[PDB]
Amino acid sequence: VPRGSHMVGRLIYTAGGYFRQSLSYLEAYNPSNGSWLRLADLQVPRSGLAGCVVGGLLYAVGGRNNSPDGNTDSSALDCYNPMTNQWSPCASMSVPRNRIGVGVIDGHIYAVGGSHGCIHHSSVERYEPERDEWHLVAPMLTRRIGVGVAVLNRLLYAVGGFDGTNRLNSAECYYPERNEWRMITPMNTIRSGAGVCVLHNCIYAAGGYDGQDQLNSVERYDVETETWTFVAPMRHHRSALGITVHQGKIYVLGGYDGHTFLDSVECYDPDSDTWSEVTRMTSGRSGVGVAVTMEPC
Ligand SMILES: CCOC(=O)/C=C/C(=O)O
Ligand SMILES: CCOC(=O)/C=C\C(=O)O
Repeated sequence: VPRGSHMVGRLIYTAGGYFRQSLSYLEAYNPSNGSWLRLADLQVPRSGLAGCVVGGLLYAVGGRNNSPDGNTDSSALDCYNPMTNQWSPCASMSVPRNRIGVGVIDGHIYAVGGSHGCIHHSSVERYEPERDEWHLVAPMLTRRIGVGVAVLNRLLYAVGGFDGTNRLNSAECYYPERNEWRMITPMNTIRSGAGVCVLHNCIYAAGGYDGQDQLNSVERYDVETETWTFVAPMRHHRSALGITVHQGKIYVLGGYDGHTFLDSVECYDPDSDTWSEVTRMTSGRSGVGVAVTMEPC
């Protein structure tokens, strides 16, 4: 469960992010010993990207390079191999997607929503690593940027976000065999840029922005009861946070609290319904991509 491949543990990788400008950092945190490693920079700076892992490879998807010399939304898919410590371009998406949400089903990467200039996407596309090919699938019922995405029981959920006019509490679910999206129970809070993940049988939505404050509240959707319930709030309000699951606990990384770009990383224990601080990143940032895979070489 803890060991992967050769004889190694798994790390929490954070890629990219934003502080003053879009960042190229790739760093990996080890919950077993508290250590941080700096790894190979992304080829192109990006905030607002998502991260995921397939076959042990780390993928960086979408985003936007906010640089003083120009701002460029990204359709880019790039893959990091922990065994070589090298980034490799993959095929690009049909469209640039900043503030994207990503989920993995059946070894396939789903890219959801996001923005391209003043365009807010409802479009969705699926990537097949064995063929290095993107194909559009059915669009969402809602245009969503800053959308959180999670996978539960081989179904993909798109949660919260912003359609261009209002921040959203709505959420919806993709059924792959019917290529069909259906709305589900909305959250009890409007959230854009929330951290969205799955733990046991629930989809969590932590933090985000409700249109006037960054949030510390956290809720989770029990798919069996189709209801949202608040759990314990985080210790920091945060928006544009990184999130992932590691050994049964939820990790939230950085974000913006309305005053500071956070370096705080918090870990949620579901058994005790408590959050603790477990480390800080090397520097404060928002809009990172986060995933978990094997230790690098
Ligand atoms: C069917 C392909 O699935 C994978 O290769 C998954 C890898 C992973 O979750 O690391
Ligand atoms: C008021 C401009 O919009 C924001 O500033 C939105 C979110 C955030 O900081 O987290």
